[PDB]
Amino acid sequence: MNTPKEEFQDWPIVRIAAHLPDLIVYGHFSPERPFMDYFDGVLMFVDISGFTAMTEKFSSAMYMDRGAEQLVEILNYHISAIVEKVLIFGGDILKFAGDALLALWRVERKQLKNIITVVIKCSLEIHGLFETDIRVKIGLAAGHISMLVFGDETHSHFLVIGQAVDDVRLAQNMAQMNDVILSPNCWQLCDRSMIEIESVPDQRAVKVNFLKPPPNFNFDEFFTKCTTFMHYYPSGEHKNLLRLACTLKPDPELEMSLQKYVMESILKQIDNKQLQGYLSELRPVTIVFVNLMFEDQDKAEEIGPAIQDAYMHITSVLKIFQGQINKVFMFDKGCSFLCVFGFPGEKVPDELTHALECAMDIFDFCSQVHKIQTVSIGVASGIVFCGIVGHTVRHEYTVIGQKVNLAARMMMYYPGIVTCDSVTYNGSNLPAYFFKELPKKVMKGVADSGPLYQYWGRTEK
Amino acid sequence: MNTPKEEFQDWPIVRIAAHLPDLIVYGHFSPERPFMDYFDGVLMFVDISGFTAMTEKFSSAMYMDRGAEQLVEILNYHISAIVEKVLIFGGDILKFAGDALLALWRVERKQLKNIITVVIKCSLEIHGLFETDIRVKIGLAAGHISMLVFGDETHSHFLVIGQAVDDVRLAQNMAQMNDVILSPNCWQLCDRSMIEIESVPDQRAVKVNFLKPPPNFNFDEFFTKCTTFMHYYPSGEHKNLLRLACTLKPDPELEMSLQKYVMESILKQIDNKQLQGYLSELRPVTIVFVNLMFEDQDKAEEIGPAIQDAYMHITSVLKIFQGQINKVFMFDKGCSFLCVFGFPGEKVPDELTHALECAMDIFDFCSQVHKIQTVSIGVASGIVFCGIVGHTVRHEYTVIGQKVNLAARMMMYYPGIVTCDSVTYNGSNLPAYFFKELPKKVMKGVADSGPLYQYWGRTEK
Amino acid sequence: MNTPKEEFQDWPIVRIAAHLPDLIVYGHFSPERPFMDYFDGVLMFVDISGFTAMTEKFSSAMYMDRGAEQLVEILNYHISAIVEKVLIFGGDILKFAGDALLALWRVERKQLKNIITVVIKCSLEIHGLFETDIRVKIGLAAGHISMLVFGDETHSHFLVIGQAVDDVRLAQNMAQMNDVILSPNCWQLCDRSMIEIESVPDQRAVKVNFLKPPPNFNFDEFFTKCTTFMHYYPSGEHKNLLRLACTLKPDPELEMSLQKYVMESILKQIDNKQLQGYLSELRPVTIVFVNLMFEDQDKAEEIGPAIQDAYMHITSVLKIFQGQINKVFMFDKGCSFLCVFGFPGEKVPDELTHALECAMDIFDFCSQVHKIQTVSIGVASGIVFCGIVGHTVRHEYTVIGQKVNLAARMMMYYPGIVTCDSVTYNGSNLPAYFFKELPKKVMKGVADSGPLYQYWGRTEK
Repeated sequence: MNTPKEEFQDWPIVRIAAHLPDLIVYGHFSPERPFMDYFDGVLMFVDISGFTAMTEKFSSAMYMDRGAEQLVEILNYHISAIVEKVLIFGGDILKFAGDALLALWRVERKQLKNIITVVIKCSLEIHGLFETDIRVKIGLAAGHISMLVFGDETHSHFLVIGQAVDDVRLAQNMAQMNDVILSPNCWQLCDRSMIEIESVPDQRAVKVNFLKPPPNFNFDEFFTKCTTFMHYYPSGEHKNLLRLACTLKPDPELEMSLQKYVMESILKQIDNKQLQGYLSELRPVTIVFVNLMFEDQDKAEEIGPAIQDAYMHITSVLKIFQGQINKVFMFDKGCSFLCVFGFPGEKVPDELTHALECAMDIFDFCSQVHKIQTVSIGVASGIVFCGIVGHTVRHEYTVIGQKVNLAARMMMYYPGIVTCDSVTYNGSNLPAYFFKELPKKVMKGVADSGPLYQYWGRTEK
Repeated sequence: MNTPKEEFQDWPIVRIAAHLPDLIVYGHFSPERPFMDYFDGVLMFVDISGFTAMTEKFSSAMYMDRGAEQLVEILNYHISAIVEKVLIFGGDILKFAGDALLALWRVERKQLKNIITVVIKCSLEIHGLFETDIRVKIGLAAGHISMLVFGDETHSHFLVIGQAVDDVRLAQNMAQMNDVILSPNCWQLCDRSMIEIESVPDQRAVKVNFLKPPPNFNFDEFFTKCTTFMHYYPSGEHKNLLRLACTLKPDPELEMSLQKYVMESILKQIDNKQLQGYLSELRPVTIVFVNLMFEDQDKAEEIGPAIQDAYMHITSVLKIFQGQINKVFMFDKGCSFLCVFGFPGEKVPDELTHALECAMDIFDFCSQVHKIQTVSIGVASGIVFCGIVGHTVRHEYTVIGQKVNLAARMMMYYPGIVTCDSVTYNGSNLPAYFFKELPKKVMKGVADSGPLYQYWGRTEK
Repeated sequence: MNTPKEEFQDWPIVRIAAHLPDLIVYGHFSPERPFMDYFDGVLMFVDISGFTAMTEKFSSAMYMDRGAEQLVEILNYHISAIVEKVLIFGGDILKFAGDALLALWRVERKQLKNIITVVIKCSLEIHGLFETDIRVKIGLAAGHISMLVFGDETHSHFLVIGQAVDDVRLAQNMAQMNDVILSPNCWQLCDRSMIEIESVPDQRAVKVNFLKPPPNFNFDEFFTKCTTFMHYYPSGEHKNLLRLACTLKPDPELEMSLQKYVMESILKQIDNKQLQGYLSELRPVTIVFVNLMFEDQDKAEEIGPAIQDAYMHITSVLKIFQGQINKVFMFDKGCSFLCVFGFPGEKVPDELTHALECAMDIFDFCSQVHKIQTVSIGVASGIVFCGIVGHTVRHEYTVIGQKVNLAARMMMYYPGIVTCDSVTYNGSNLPAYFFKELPKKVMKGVADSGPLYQYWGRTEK
């Protein structure tokens, strides 16, 4: 009697799970919104802005109308290598953005010390991929972490929150290229016998100079011991897979839950109802970047309902014009929604006027939400790269480009108001007294932004 | 000198062969119609109505417009497991329907006894897949079997005919969930030392309680002996494949013959000229279910020409409105054609009026065909699931849904007339005196059908 | 720590490299046009006109509208087997046409003798594939070879030039089916102890009767020695691949260079922005076959600038009507451009008039190019097969059909003028005095061509 080799792991549920971390795939939590949970872990923030800054080169006519295709190819080649390292070291990739990937090792508190060593080693091997002009910067943090899941009956989003999340970003912003920077708490919790550090000026974070373990240390055996505490590390019959999630079987109630995190156009591709290459494009869009600041952004029990309330209103406003939420994340200050008008063939006429009117609606509503202290919205319009970025087994749809960066910086450097770039102002054709021409500010990563404006709105008020 | 590994087995001919049983793939018979052949074998009928009854759940708004995709996924997950069992036990899957899969072990007469044991074991292992609310019922039969191939210059269809075919359906209809029921002849021909049975009330068919072989029996060695009589069991270099048909090489005359069994839209997908997911859908259609009853439905030499003659007329009528024949099979009573109006983007306006006019044309013509004793036609209109169901290596396009079941039951419970449901009656807008409102009958598997009608037609007559 | 198996070799750059020989893939040469280089090698010309002559059979209604699909399938089945032989024997497939594939073993001069033995053996094993009514003819040549790369900023083409290139075609034209014919120089350079030949009447080329090596010869060990001189033979970790090019990694500057050789519609498929089967079709087109004859067609330093100058003008003329250059090659006499009007959904109205006007423009301009001695252009219109022909790892878009052959023969048998077939003449509706009805000539491979015409043009002149 024959025993043919198992073949099928390419079901829709598996394809959906590529777009999500294990935190959600295996999370099994209530469908109640907001949902909050609390745990401990180590975070790795990998700054990949050296890679994503290539968007402007691939906009050149030298690329003969295949810029987007060539960009996604080269970006995924490099980003895949990072993803593989993270996954083989037992991490969970939580999110990708144009500037960063964020990864988590969730563990019981007693094991943080040893897991930090694993994550340091992983970080050093990531840097080793790129020795020899593209490099990364790594921030590490550890401690208490909160998770928030928000959404409605058809859409779900998650965030991780708290001081360790704030810390990993602060650590990464301190790093130079090639550096691994530990948060103050990470340094407090780590195994100091493993590593040599130096101080970072005006900072309690430290830089890892060397991982130099004791004479009898064996990293492979140490790692094996550490896998005891990694719930989903592929093992046994499945030790050849990068993710347990590659083994997921059809389960309609699970797929119902998971698909709510994924854009409809991505699901269309997953269902083989759209060509696999259709979402890789350089296309004109309008970015609406919404930042919500809170009295204390580390307390999920306070900021969770506020985010949910804001999200309900944002989604209703975006619905009217097929705007989408591409990403949500915590910045140093606040919770940010990266909204896009124009992307998977969702491109309405008057995209500009509508974008500004939607921004103002969002600003007005969110300003009155309990516990939201300041709302700031940046609106920028131009060509951006759109595509699924990452590895075959772990990837996400992402938007990358100067105008994304510009809208992000506008909302931080012009807090408390709705701002727009020159493309948006000029194109709207709305009367000029609906705007105010703003002072020019020098902004991180932004080379001449052009004139910027406040959207003051219809009335003098 | 290198020896790279063979790679390509994904030719169009291979893809076509997935939709067909070995009976046809390796059949090499005349292109003359009708064609009849005669042999012996064991039949397995697996009632999968417990699975296909899920259509109505996947029509829920909870499935967010991916009902069809989720349905096909979960159905193929389970049906694939059944298919694998059948194929590894050396069976030939002949046909899939919404309610059933039918499999054949063709063997010389002397080997029926031992092959029945193999098929009993297979049946028990199928039941074992599902221990722990979805289960199957299995009927087995054995004896003489006739094959009929009918069609024209561009399309071919086949059927298996005779008392063993009638028997496997009767056996399956007796079964409860989890049962394996043997036809009277199957029980007469089997190895009684292998099994313990019990009587089925008011029946000469039996239920298998246990397969309990003699103390020195070894099933793997027994099975190996039995493979001597299985012409196409994958073996040798190909013992890792589920089907020999996976090794078919390009052969234009063979492909010409095989493609005649497959719908044009399926061939479009096979030729990579249509997206692989385009045929999975919940779509409104009109089902026209035609039943032809004969004096003796076991005599292929009589019923074959009659079916051919009916088919020629059916196909001409369906052509005018892009109706398709989705399936043909033998019921307990008669030969049934499952016709569909609306499916692979074949969706004409006035689908209802035309469906009724086509049904009446078919009824009138077939009623005058020699040897056709009674014609009955059921017409029902609504949302049905359409998709390729089965395993990667053996699958068929199938239509599943309440309205398919309803049209099937109408043609059996209202014999000798053309009947239609309320959707069809109301929608046609044809004058009401073209119909007769019928008495309500309680029908198998049908919960309130709504008012039913006879299509009396244009004249009082 | 797990070590999952490398997976991804299916990047766009890899897919692009399938359409190109190693001569270009690993060529790294200047982007300056024309570019010429010089080397030595052995050439194999495999006449596959016995296969491509099947186009007319697959135009039959028996093929039910899947002629193109069935043709490409059967052609690629057989052509793949030839490709594999060539590649495992260490050859570089340079180009495919309807009539032939051309392969190269580039080696230092000292190794030509041993490489000829390898190529003879390869040729004999190719013939052995087909023992038992479809066969091939093989011509071999050896000696000095020149390469020319020409094009503009967006498109590149290459050719190999010189007496060995002229010779391999002459050798192939002498061969009967099943023959291996060596050029005079090939016979002069070969290891005569390995083979028995016979004279070819009225020719200094020879026919290989037998490869019969000395008693102690071992071909596998001989071949291993010969791989020392084969730069890109897959080896080591990659000895299971048919081409090193399967291992190419993303490299934007390399991909920029390579994509210039590939048609935009092919790149669309490569980028998963078009269905993989969309380019296999039987479609009406107009072939414009341009032949340029030179005083000496073996001197790249003379004919290179002339070809470049002609190409610049051809491309500008074709641009206006989305005509494409499908292939360029050296014939016995001259450099030929196979141009096509109508193919990857590039199908303009008045295709005929425009084709004739473009031909005349080309003729007039090229006639005045320095060093071009005679220009001849054949214009023929009808159904032709279009598709990607070859192996998964090495294939090219190709056009095949009677009208391609007819346009090719018209340009050779009616030199110095623009000629057209009856379809083109009749269809153009241009006044009849723009043409001259020509004498009928009996042409190779052409069975009744119908009336042929010269396009004299608008004025008596």
